[PDB]
Amino acid sequence: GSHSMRYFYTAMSRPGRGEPRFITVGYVDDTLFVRFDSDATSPRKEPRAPWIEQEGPEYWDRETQISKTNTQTYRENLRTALRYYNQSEAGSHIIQRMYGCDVGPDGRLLRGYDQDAYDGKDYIALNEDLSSWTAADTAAQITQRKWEAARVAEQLRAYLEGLCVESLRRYLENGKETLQRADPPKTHVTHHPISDHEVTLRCWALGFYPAEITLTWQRDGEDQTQDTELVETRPAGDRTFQKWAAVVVPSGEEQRYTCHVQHEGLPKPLTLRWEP
Amino acid sequence: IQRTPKIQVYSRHPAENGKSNFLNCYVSGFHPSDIEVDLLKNGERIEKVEHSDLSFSKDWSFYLLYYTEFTPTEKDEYACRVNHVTLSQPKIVKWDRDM
Amino acid sequence: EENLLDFVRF
Repeated sequence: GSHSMRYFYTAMSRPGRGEPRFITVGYVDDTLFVRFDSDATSPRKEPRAPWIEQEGPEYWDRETQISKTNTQTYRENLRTALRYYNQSEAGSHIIQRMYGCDVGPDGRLLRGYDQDAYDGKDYIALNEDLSSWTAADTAAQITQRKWEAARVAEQLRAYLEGLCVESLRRYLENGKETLQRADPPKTHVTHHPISDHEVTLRCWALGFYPAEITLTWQRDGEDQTQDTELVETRPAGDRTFQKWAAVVVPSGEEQRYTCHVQHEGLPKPLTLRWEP
Repeated sequence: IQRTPKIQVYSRHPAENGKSNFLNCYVSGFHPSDIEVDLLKNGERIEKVEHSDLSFSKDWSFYLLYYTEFTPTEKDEYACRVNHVTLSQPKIVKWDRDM
Repeated sequence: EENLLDFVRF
């Protein structure tokens, strides 16, 4: 169905421990496909999915140069940020950027993204219009003024409507065996008595891709959202993900509870129960 | 800055004693990015543990997967030890095969 | 494929 491509930058200063580190990772949906780390050998953009290995030397040279240039640019940006927030050169700080595009089933742009953070807080964001900016504070407003003056939004829009979607479409075709395959969750409910009076029912979802999933417990048909323990969806290490949802239920009432599972790989939402 | 890590310790596949598997420690939701993670077998650090490339979520918090091949048993205890600027001392989380 | 925006600085 719908797909995304996102690049994620992390630039981290470390006073007394050399120049700021710059890392880029690229994803299509929940699949890492390229990485760059300025602390490497030998820093280069490196493939992390088989389908990107098809790209020729020109691709890799260009992608590496972009990242090597960015390493320098973001060191400058970290120095500028100190000035914008009246901070000393003694402390460690982080700039992050995430940008990319979503496409629909027909491959057309659904929306574009470009957003930055400083020390884990929103800094500046390209608006959905791909023409204006939202600055989080008076520091980011200085950057906004610079970017408005240079018509940066217009350049980004050109990329997001063009190369972003064009390359993503190519990746989806080259990786169609995996990127265009949903793996539904394998599901089961486990039973763990806490006491004579109460038991834990845990609804498991394993081996699914992509990561998006909904697990919900109902008691007599009513969602138990406030009373459910939901763990963060977690990577298995084989591309797939795992998740569980747990409720504490009175002993002898287990059959009043039903777990409901929604995932792209399922033809319809699934309902399951404790099966002793 | 600053957000303490969430920690989950778990296996790639359901644990069966004597069957080879992968032990995972997923650390997430943290900021800043520097973090120390060891996998422990009976209290001792497992050597040559690998990890994923630094990534982050929509809320800017970082996540990493640390992992190593292992063959679980009834006797052997596994854990993940994590240190971060937000933690006074390293936090140890024991592997529970039901979690 | 990445974008490179020349001269874009904070």
